Amino acid sequence: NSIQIGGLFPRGADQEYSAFRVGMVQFSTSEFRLTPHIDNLEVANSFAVTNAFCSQFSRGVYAIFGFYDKKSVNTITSFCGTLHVSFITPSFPTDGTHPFVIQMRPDLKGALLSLIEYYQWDKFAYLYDSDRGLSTLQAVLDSAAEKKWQVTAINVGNINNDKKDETYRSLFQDLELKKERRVILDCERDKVNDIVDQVITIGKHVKGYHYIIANLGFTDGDLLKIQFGGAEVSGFQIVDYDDSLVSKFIERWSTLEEKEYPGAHTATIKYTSALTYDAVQVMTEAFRNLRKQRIEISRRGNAGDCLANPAVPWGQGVEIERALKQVQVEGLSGNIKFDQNGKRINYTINIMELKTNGPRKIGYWSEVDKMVLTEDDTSGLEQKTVVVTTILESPYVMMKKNHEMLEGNERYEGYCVDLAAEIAKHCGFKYKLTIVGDGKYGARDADTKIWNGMVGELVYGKADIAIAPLTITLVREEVIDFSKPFMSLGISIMIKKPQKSKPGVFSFLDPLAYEIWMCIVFAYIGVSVVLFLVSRFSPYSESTNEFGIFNSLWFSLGAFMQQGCDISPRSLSGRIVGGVWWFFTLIIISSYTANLAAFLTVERMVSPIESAEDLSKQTEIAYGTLDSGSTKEFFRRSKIAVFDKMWTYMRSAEPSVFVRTTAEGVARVRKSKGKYAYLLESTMNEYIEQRKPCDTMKVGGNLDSKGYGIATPKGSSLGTPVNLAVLKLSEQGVLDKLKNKWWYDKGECGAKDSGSKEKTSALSLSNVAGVFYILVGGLGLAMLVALIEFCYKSRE
Amino acid sequence: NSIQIGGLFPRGADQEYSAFRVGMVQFSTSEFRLTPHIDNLEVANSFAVTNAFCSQFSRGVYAIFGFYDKKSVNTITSFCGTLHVSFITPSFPTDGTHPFVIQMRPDLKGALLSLIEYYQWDKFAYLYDSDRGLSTLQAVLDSAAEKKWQVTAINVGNINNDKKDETYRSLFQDLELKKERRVILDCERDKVNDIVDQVITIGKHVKGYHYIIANLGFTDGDLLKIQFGGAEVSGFQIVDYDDSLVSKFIERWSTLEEKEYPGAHTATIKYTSALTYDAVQVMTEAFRNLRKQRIEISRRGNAGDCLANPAVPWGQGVEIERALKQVQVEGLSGNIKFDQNGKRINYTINIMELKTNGPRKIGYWSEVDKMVLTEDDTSGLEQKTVVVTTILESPYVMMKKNHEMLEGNERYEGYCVDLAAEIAKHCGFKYKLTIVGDGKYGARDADTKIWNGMVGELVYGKADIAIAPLTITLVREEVIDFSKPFMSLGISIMIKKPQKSKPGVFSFLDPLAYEIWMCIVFAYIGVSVVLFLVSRFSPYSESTNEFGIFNSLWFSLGAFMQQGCDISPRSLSGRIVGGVWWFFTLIIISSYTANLAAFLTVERMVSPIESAEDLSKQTEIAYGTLDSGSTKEFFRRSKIAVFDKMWTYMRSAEPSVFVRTTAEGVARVRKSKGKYAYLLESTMNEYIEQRKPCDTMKVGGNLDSKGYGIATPKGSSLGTPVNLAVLKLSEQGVLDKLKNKWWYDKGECGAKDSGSKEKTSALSLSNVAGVFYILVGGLGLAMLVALIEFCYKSRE
Ligand SMILES: CC1=NN=C(c2ccc(N)cc2)c2cc3c(cc2C1)OCO3
Ligand SMILES: CC1=NN=C(c2ccc(N)cc2)c2cc3c(cc2C1)OCO3
Ligand SMILES: CC1=NN=C(c2ccc(N)cc2)c2cc3c(cc2C1)OCO3
Ligand SMILES: CC1=NN=C(c2ccc(N)cc2)c2cc3c(cc2C1)OCO3
Repeated sequence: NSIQIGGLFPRGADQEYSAFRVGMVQFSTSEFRLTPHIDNLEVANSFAVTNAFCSQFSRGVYAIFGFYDKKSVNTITSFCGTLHVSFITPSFPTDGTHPFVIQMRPDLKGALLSLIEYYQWDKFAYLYDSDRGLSTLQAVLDSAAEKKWQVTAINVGNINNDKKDETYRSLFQDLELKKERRVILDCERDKVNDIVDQVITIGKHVKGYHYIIANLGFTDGDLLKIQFGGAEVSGFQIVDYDDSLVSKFIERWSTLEEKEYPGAHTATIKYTSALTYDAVQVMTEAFRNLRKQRIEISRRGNAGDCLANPAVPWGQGVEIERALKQVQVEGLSGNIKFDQNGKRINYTINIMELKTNGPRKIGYWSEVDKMVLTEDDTSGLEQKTVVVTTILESPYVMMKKNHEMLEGNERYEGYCVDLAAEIAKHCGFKYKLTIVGDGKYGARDADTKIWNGMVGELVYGKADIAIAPLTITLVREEVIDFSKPFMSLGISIMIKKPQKSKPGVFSFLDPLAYEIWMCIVFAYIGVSVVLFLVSRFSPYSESTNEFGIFNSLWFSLGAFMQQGCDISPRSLSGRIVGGVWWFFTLIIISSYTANLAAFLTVERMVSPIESAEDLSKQTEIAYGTLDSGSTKEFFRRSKIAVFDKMWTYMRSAEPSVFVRTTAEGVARVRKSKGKYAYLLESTMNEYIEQRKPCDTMKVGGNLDSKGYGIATPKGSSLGTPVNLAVLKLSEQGVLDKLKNKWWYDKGECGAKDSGSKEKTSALSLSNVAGVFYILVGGLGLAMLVALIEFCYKSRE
Repeated sequence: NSIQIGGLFPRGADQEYSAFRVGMVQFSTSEFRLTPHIDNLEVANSFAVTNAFCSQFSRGVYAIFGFYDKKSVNTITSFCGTLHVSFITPSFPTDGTHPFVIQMRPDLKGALLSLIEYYQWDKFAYLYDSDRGLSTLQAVLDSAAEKKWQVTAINVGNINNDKKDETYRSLFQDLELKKERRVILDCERDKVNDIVDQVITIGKHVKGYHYIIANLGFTDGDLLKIQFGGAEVSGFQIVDYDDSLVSKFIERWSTLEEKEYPGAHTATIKYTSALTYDAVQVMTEAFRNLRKQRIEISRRGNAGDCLANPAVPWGQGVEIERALKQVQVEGLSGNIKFDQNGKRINYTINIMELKTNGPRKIGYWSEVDKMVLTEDDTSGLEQKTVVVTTILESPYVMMKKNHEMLEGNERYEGYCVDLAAEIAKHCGFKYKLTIVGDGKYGARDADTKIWNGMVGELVYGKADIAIAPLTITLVREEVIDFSKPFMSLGISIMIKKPQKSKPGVFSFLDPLAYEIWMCIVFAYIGVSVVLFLVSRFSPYSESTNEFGIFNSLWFSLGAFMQQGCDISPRSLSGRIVGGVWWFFTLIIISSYTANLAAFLTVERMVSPIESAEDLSKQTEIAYGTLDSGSTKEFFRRSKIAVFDKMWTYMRSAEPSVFVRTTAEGVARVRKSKGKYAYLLESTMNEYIEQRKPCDTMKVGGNLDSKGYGIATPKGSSLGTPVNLAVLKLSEQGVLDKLKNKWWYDKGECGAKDSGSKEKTSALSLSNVAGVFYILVGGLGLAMLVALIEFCYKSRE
């Protein structure tokens, strides 16, 4: 016996009925075929829906296919659950777990929330039409409360379409007042078409806008209107046309007679009619399985008009409902399986984007995994992070303290790190920072043609790029491509900061200079001799004055040292000598004390090297450079006279003046107590000078001029994008901001600012220790002279 | 009598033919009738045009109305010139002078260039169609060469009906390679519609784009679809529907049956049909005038064919041509006149813009006056200006060096003035800098209620806004209102910078302080007395030493002066006295010379006063404020103890310490040479302190916290917008930039650090002049003592 089924189609659903008849033709079999009796109803009218439902129920219908609306979901559910009559529908799923309702439409709320999370949306509008229920609006509000979103929900279904359908222009100005560029269209195809028309009219389909079409019919709309505006349009598709079943259906679908099959003869199919076809498949499979299980469900050709008291449900409905539940098939809408409540499970919803060349899939969504990308256009060349070989040193690449759990790009900070970050941001590639295995910047080995590991790994591609403190030079640039310099500097000489001068034993002579002391002694002898000669050549008895040669010497000594003698000249010429010597000693003593006072104030005495010219002349202070660095190669090939002199020294030095690392050079400078100097680039020298301790400074006038560049292996396609990005950074001045941050904002060396002033201390015994030694020596000498006299008269 | 005329109507010119028939009905008359013979043909085919022309000539057509194209203009012009047959056309005007061609379409090149130069365009794209001639393109290129425009001319018409594709997108992305937001559409209605459709499709109709529809049919096309995009759309209109005659025509045209007259039953008509109607008017007026002149217009029998050898013309053609030329009427397209070449003159082109509410006229263009604005709906809205009141103050409102010829606001400067006048620009007029009439910030007269110049002018409405160094205070808030203060300030005290202290007569005593000198004298007497006591009470027999009281005094004086004595104590107690006095004198002399050295090296300034209390405590210093400025009100209002003391002084002070102007106060400070002090706002104190000469300084902290604001009469509508503008400027931080530019960046008197001392220079006689006076006085005293002794023994 033929299975009598019922059809409840909405008015104007021509395509749905055409797909229904197509499914009836396709799934008809030799043993039997379903015989539907259909009525066309205004599904929004519950009274008409009930009339049709009871007309079919009294007709002997075993299962009712059809549609419902927000105004008729409840009556359909209640009648089906009370009379135990199964309802297979492609309309929107019921909010609750309603029995005897087979729901062919998958749940969209989870897919919509996952897609919103994928784009990392927090602020967005949610334009909804209430014709399919507010379940998705409730879901987005609940998930906004949970996830801290800001959702502006606007109801567009209240527009009085009976008269006009134009209030959207005033609607979108509210979004303009809220600066909402991200909008969700929870509407069916007609309403989303109207929204898109008004969006285009007011010019909001342009770059910067993003629309999500919150329905399973992304391609069923007129997407071509908004395709070229530049705004992102994305949505969900249940009918993935790139499949065997859908393609086989559509090749016949496009060739059906349009008058016989209204809505057919098109390259695309509305998802509602696709679900209608899949529902026909499901229910015919269910009935064939029921017969295959030898289950009989026949009943008499009359019913209780839905209004018998009490209700009289047949018993075999549970069997039919279970058969419908356990049906699992493959169809146009993907895998089809229902849980015990009729909700579809194991389904897949495709996520698509509307690009300039058309709408195409970007991934899919499933009940077991959320928002899985399609993995199309697979990687293999540019998804791998590039290997950046750099070197470790304080101003550019540092080891961060909490290295026990930090990762490759988080373990390191500095100028190189953030410059690489900015260059990658402009070029659009991902990266990892690695240290150079050789631990040195590398240079060619002379006469042996041996290269360090950097050249081999660059050739092999293991060293993808070298964003590192590497200097521009001709020898390297013919072997590896170099970008435009981001910093200009040169080689500088770095010496230990001199300490305060330590007084010597004979430092009491310091204020007045050696030649002045020589001439003071000579003037003393001359004054004494002239005084004696004046006083004693016949002045007309002899010895009328005490001024013999020895007494003249004693008087001259007393006058210099400002100790009044026991005798004074009484002649004119002798008094002339005395007065001029007195003037001399007054000026000299005043000069000594005034000079000493000047020196005891005002610090900062002497400096070892001034312009690296004296460095090349003097031989006590040994000086060297980094080994295998650019500076050493600079000194080899420099034909400048002073630079050639410096190279001829540095090559022939008996001890090793070179060091492997910059830290080793700084440690050698600090350890070698001022008699070593290290030639290193200006920037690192400034950084070390500003760091603590401040025991080293920069001297010399920036010997040469060189620039830092990002190294690239020869012929690499990455050479020009990094070159243009570095030029962009140089012209925009962000490099200057990084320079300020990493050098000028960390001037921790307060001694350079010279903001503090010391207090003069008491003179130490060391400052005048020499006069004590001269005093004791003279006392001993006097005793010795006295004893001699007594003995004589007693007988990069 | 009837006159036969010809018709050259393109196939598809249905509205043109309908307007022709309507004009023939309307301008019909009983005295004579026009008999049209009409051929419909492809005007782009010269063969068809010429064969129709010859067919119409063969039947003695008096004058030929019709249209032509770029491919057929020359045929018409040549045949009309050779056969002396007049041609009346609404088509594009001929590129040069041509007889027997009456042209109804006004020239657009001048209007287009005027509209371009009104928007101050200098870089725009020019999209042109070839079907209407390249004369406009040539004029644009010539004017661009003359005026240095950048014109990107693109031949949109090159993609003809055979090359029919949606390739405009490639064109518009080509324009995006140059950032060309300004586009001119030199195309007819159809091509303009296609361009606008593609513009809307790819989102080029958004705000920031501006289009000039370069044709006389701005409003006859479909402008509605681009109306709401936000992009500016402007054009030209020859038919003004607000005119009486045009309205009378359209109120009958719109009601006429469209089935009988194609293109009728519309609220608007294409301008070409309007020119067809006016051409019928002109032709019938010309023939009426010919009849009124009784010209023998009867034709000489058979006209013959075109290809006559020689092509002898008929003589009536020149009379007919002149009659057509000298017709002057008013019709749908405004006033109608023709020059000797047939080009229309005295015409008016309406300039229109596409607003959100529809296209509207913004002006009109004529041969005599070019691009005159209509001022309708713009000349709306006491004073038509904003008379900003300022006060001449150096940091805020200076007088320009070129005051003898500068005019307007350029005579002064102001940033906040023009930011506040942005609101006036929104109102629709510029700002005018004006100096306050009484030159004072203004204050209420106490107990008399007499109103100051500001008191009246900012409440009578004579000044609708005031920008000045006018300070916020409570007394003014009850009568006027202020915006948020835009800078901070405080009342501060300004005094003359002290000069270097010149030495006094007795400045040689300065290093050691008065108490030390007193105690030195007392210690001298004590030491001398004790020495005499220990050396002269009975040693056992007295007179064994020379140390009497006078000799003891002499020895102690010599020991202090470090001048050798003649006697020495020669006893234990006496030598104890001597040694302790020697130690005293060593320390004292060293201290004197060391402190003198310290003073002569470092110069300190120490201002006479340091705080507000110093002014209150010091009575000699005369200090005052500006009269009528907010500072004087602050001193009355203040109940603070120190400020109440200051006011109780200044109120009952010596001859008036107040001044009228800031310049007067500064001149008083500089003139008083130290003993005057001026209390005024700090900002002017830093300004004047940084200016030359720097003989003034700011001393002490700010007496209070105050601020300037924008003044406004009570309840005026400008208050809220200027308050919002000030708050926005404060948030934008431009006020800080202005502060830096006007105060910090000037500098010119920057203070030096603790170093950079000037050279010491020699010690002047004044520094030691008093010691000379004491020496000479002592010498005179010694002479006096000696003479006395000789005389005695001689007998805002
Ligand atoms: C480290 C120094 N400190 N002491 C003395 C010095 C000399 C004398 C006395 N009484 C105390 C201290 C000195 C003086 C100078 C000078 C260098 C020195 C060396 O150059 C210019 O005069
Ligand atoms: C460049 C000179 N430097 N030395 C002396 C000078 C004077 C005396 C002695 N014993 C040594 C040196 C000098 C001193 C001055 C002066 C200018 C000079 C000239 O103005 C203020 O005192
Ligand atoms: C303008 C000054 N200039 N001369 C002397 C002064 C004293 C003695 C000699 N020989 C030269 C100059 C002075 C010294 C001072 C002092 C103020 C002055 C006044 O305060 C601390 O010691
Ligand atoms: C605050 C003091 N100020 N005065 C003396 C001092 C010493 C002697 C005389 N006659 C006057 C004043 C002083 C001198 C110093 C010193 C610390 C002081 C302490 O360290 C370097 O020499």
